[PDB]
Amino acid sequence: VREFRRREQEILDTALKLFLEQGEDSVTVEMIADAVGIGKGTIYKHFKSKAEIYLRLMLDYERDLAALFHDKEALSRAYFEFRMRDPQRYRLFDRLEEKVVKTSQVPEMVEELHKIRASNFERLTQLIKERIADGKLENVPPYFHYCAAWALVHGAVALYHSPFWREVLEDQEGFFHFLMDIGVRMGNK
Amino acid sequence: PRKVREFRRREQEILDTALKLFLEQGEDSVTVEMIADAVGIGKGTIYKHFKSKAEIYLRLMLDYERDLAALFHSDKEALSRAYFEFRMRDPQRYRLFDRLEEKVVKTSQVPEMVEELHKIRASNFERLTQLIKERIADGKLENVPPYFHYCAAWALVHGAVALYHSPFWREVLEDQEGFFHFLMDIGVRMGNK
Repeated sequence: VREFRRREQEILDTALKLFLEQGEDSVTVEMIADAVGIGKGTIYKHFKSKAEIYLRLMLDYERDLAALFHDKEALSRAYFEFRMRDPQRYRLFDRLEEKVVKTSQVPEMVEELHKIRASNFERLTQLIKERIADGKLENVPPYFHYCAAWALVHGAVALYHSPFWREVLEDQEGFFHFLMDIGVRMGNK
Repeated sequence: PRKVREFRRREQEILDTALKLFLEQGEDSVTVEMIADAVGIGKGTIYKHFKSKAEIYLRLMLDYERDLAALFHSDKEALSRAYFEFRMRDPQRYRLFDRLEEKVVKTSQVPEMVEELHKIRASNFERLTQLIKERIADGKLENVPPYFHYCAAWALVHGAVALYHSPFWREVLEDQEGFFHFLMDIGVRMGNK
């Protein structure tokens, strides 16, 4: 069971690494096995298909997001750090929405992904409502704040893919904490 | 002089009509012939203004860069508010200009206008960063590298445009003028000391 659980996480970790390096469409299950160091059938014990790996990566991501919500200012900062690190993975998951999530592939896992996304959406909304009630955020509809947070994250991901970022902007790590601070502070009363 | 006034007024009608057809049907579907027929003019006439669609594309982008330049030639807090209003007005044109960057700017089409475009963009970059530096010096913005504020402003605009295009988000936000102003506030206030 140790063998199973430890190897499984290594599958997922290698699979994501290959996806971001080479494009998810070019990466087969064959290739993930070679990189981990196991054979083909050893993988099928874990994931019946690459779509199962796709959904498991997204499911694990939503569960890490859920575990964040279990002080509110520190929480809001951690939420922006979580969303904004690994921009390449974020962009991979958006492609997966059209390619796998909006299809009949692995329906059991897709059903489970919708459910935890809806509960995570309600968790963020509840944080917003609490920070309005504390006087931290401006008293506007909570979806003003939710959409503003979606926009900052989405624009930040595009920024990290932009030729200006790659080549002109120097202190990228200092910038990162600057943008997280911006997220915590936007909409402040 | 009347002849110059009328030739220009027609030129603007062609550009206003072209942009409207681009945003309505997708820019690849729209031909110079469709633009000329919509304005009510012939083939040869529209050729007097633009030899090709790609010239219209680049003119639309140049005119946007010239609008941005005029904005900086106007207090700085009001200016920062006007900058974000200018950038977040017409989200559909922003997304068109993003497709045009790959389709016409980063190619060998209309090389004289593209060269022009990069020079005015360089000037607009300097003008925006100058505004940031003056707001830092006036104690409005945190004293961090000016390119931090520039990139934050780039991210907010880009995501706000994406917001307006996602089908999930148009329904969650019923109040579109109210939200836009909340977003305006956010832009002016972000990076504040």
